[PDB]
Order: sequence, then C-alpha cells, then structure tokens
Amino acid sequence: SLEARVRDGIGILTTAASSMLEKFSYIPEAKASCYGQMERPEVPMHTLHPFMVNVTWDGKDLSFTEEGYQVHPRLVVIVLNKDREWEKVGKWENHTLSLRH
Amino acid sequence: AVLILSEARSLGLTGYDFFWIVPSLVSGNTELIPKEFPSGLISVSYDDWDY
Amino acid sequence: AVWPRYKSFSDCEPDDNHLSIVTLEEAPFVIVEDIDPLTETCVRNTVPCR
Amino acid sequence: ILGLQLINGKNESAHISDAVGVVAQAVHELLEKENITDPPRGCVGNTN
Amino acid sequence: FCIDLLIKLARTMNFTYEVHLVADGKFGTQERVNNSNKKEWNGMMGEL
Amino acid sequence: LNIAVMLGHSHDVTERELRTLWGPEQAAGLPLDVNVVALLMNRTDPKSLITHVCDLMSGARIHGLVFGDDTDQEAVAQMLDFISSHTFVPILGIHGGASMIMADKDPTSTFFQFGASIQQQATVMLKIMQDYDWHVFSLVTTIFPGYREFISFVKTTVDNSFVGWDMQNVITLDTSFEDAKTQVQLKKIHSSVILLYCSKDE
Amino acid sequence: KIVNIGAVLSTRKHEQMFREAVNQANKRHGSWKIQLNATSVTHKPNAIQMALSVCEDLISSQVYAILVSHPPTPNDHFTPTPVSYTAGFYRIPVLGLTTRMSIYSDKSIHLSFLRTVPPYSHQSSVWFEMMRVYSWNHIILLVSD
Repeated sequence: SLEARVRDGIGILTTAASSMLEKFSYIPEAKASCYGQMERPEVPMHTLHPFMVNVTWDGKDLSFTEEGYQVHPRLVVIVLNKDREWEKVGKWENHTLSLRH
Repeated sequence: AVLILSEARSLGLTGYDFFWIVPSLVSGNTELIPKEFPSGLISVSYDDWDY
Repeated sequence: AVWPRYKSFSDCEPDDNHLSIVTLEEAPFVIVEDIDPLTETCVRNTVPCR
Repeated sequence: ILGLQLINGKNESAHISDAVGVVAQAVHELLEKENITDPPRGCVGNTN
Repeated sequence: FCIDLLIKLARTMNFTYEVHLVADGKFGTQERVNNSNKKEWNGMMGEL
Repeated sequence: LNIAVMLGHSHDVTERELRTLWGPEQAAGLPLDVNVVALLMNRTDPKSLITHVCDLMSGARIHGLVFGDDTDQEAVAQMLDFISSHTFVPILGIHGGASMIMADKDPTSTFFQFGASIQQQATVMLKIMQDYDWHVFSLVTTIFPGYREFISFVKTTVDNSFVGWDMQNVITLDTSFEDAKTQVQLKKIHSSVILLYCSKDE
Repeated sequence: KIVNIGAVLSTRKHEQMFREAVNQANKRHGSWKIQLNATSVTHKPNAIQMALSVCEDLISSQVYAILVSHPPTPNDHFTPTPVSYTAGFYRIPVLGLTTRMSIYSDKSIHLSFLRTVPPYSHQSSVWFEMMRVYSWNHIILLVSD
C-alpha cells in the first residue's frame, strides 16, 4: 500500500544519509539554485550516490542495479474476471511462483 | 460485384493466389471493364467472338 | 495447362513462395503414371507434373 | 594521415532550406486525410 | 589415415600445419555450464 | 534533512491523514532527524514539473524527493531523469507513470524506480506458461521501443531449455492497423497462446 | 488553414534566412488551404531556462514540428537534449540539422528525433567500401568507448 511505499522510500533515503554521515561529516546541503546564471558544476561528483544502493531496511532488502531496476522485485500475476477487476492469481517469491489456481 | 471486389481489395484476399470466379452476368458487357476488377478473373460466357 | 500466375492489381507483394522445378524420369526414384479414371484428379500420394 | 570530411558540414542555410521544403511536402501530403487534430495549445493545461 | 589425407591436402593446397592433439578428449557436445543458466560447446569442438 | 513527498489524487486521497509517514515518532532511532514536507498535485506537464521542483528547491532545500503520480504518460520518467541530471537532487518515484521502466539512464543520473526489468517479466511469463502446459504460442510485437530486446530474450530462453517449446511464428506487426498488410499476417496465428507486447493504446 | 513551423536557430541572420526560406516555400504550393506561418527562438545557455523558453515561446503557438541546430559559439556542452525531450513528450516530431553524436541515433530514448546528416557510422561504412578497392584484408580495430 502507498503508505508502505512512502515509508520505505523515506527509510532508504535516511539510511543512505546516515551511511554517508558515518563515512564522513561533510553532508552537503544543496546547490545555489536550479536555474539562473549558474553554469559551473557544484557537486564534487554527485555528493551522495554510491551509498544509495545495496541497502536494507531491517528485514526486506532492496538494492538498485546499475541500470536503475531492482534485483529482488515483488512482481505479481493478475487476471480479469466477470466483474471487470484485476483480482489476483498467485504471486512471485524468492525464485518460486506458487500459483493459487 | 464491383462494390464487393473493391471492398475486398482493401483486405488481404486479393493477392497473387486468391483466384476469383464469376458468372456471365457479372461480366455481361465485355467492353465495359470497371476499375475494381482484378487482373485474374475467370468468367464463363456465351461466345460472341466467333459464331 | 498451368495457370500463368497473373498480376493481382498493379502493385502487390511479389511472390517468393513459388518456384519452378525440373525432373527427369528414372526407375525407382521418379515414376510417371497416367491419370486415374475415377476421381479424374491425380491419386492421393502423387504430384501433378507437366 | 588519411582522414575524412563531410562536404556540406556547417552550411546551415542549405540544410534549413531543404528541411523547410521537406516539411512543406509532408504537410501537403498529410493535410488531405480523413482525421486531423490540432496540436496542444500549450505545455501547461493537458497531459495527452 | 587422417594424417595422410592432411598431407595430400597440404601438398595440393599451399599451407603449413602445426598439428596439436586435443586437450579434453571428448568429441564435442553442447552442454549447460555448471552453476549457471547458459550452455556452451565442450570437447574437441570447443577449440574450433 | 528536508525530504519532500509529492503524490496526488490516488487511492490514498486522505491528504490530511497522509501526514503520518514519519510525521509521528514512528521508529526514531536513526540519527539526523529529518523534516518531511508534503504537497498535492493534480496535473502533470513539463513546465509545471519544472516550476514545482525548482520552487521547492529554491525554498526548503531538499536532499531528495519522492515522486509518484496518477497518470499513464510514459515520458514523465524521462522528464524526471532530466530534472535530476541538471539539479543533483536525488529524486526517485514509486507509483504511477514515474515508475514504468522503458530505457536506461545516464550514468550521472540519480533517479531510481520501484520497478522490474523486461527480462524479469519475461522470465515470469515463461514460468507461468510452463506450469499449465501451454508450450506452443506465437509473438505479436509492435514497433514500440525496446521490442528487439524482448524478442531476442524470448528466443534465447526458448532455445536454452529442455521442456520442448514450439515457437509457431514471430510477427513484427507494423503500420496502421486498418490496411491489408496488418490483416494478411494477423491471420496466420493458428496457435492458442499469444504474447502481445505494445503500449496501452496500440 | 494556418500552420506554424518553429525553429531553434543560432543567430538573427539564420532567423532571417529561415523566414525568407519559408516565405519562398509558400510560393510553390499556395493554392489556398495552407498558409504556413513561422516563428523564431534563439539558443540560450543553461538547460532549465531553455526548456521553459521552448515550452512557452513555441507550444503557445500550436507548432507542427520544431527545427533544432547546433549552438554556434560553445562546444557540445549545450547539446539539443532539452528540446528533444520536451517535444517528444507530446510526440511532436523535431528535426535536427548538424548534431552528430550517435546518442540520438537510437529510438529507445528519443522516440521522435530525425536528423538530416549521417551521424558517424557511415564513416565506417565508407571505410569498408574503400577497403576492398584498396585491397586490404587483415585489419585491427582500435577505438574509444
């Protein structure tokens, strides 16, 4: 559910921030402005980035691959019915399907 | 006939191998060929070339 | 004796699944027979050759 | 050293003229069609 | 037999040979590599 | 930090009650307590997205944004990548058009999505085919970008197992779906399972 | 009845040339129906201001296609990416003129971007074509990545 999604996002962002703070106490705040007369680069490379992947949240893990995907998603397989609504049939798991019907 | 053949042209079934066949009254005037007939129609008719 | 494959209208896909084939009679390999009286088409396990 | 070079290159005038010609040809071809709808009125206002 | 055939072929053609026996021993087959999800050619066909 | 959360007009239409993710103490054990600022957006467009994100940046300096919308437009992901690349703001979407994956991202980008690649979806599809004994089928893919990777992956997976699949034919169906060309090669699908791949309207 | 063809050119002289060219093109097939007006925007630095400017100054006039070109003064640091993204949001086709980088050559990202110059690989094509004419077979390939 959406609340779980936003909670997980806040968690991963905070964990990345804590990891970067533990590495060093630099913690850059932000840039001067999104637009305007600014043209020179600001971030050293991208401030924080390599600590945003291979992170966990005390239980379920989620690490973003180099191309932007996940590595352990939560795909499910769904099907319409006579009431015109995707209900559910089975799900995915570690590497197993385990269909219901 | 011309309407149906034109409508079937705007569909798959007027290719190289889709041989059509029509009676005499579909081709009853000889020298009044419409545009929409294919170039492979086969039609039987009372002869008017000889006789 | 064979349908000359007339052009469809003016511009259709040129045929690429029709191709002529030659053959010469020999004793156990290719045998040429006549046409069956009943069911005046060729027999079931046979092909029509001009 | 055996190099290479495009003959026209930075000749933006000829490219501009030819692009305008091609777009004019395309719009003349297209505007005689069964269904035609105008482009969006602005960036802000719709997401279609 | 094959050595004589190769000698005749090399004499008729124009090349030189450096015959080396196979390392594995198997004639050659397609097989799925262990601890993976792909497959490859093993045996003498592998060196091809 | 000043993480900003931005959704709009979804099943979670509470809005006022949406201020509950990290709003209360929850699990306040990690150091560097953060401040969460919410917003509600109905419509999405390039200029509007640019203005909203830039205005948020100019005000409460965000160290990362969490997006998520309701519309089905596929290019909002590209617009978000473009925003993140030239602003150094770690944006990442969750639900909606800002999540569907279609193409890779520039190495300098910092935009991540809660999604799954085409390859994982293809693997699950083949697995669900194999369980119910439907190993005979045919592909029907349009000219939508990324179709070549899908075709190649399915072909390799079929040619790398032991079950005994039988790919009847691969159709690259293209051009307007009214003409004779669409109908001639859509009539040859004599199998019983079809594996369409296209956008929603197509 | 009336249509517009905007462009993102380099300098004012190119704008005058574009206006003269479109006026001349209006002379060939002008049997009523089409009027084919024109608009004008010059390159700008940065990227965000560029996207805002293209949105307002072009899509406020119901363009049918945009025409982009390489920046005159700077190097490739100002590639026409923002215009391509903004135009491809609505699937309005955009035409490039002198941008050869082989990154726009694929349709996966830039769905609607067709140019009028061969990007770089046709150099390899002509290399191979001349290779047989000069009769060399064994070659090596050294290239960046």
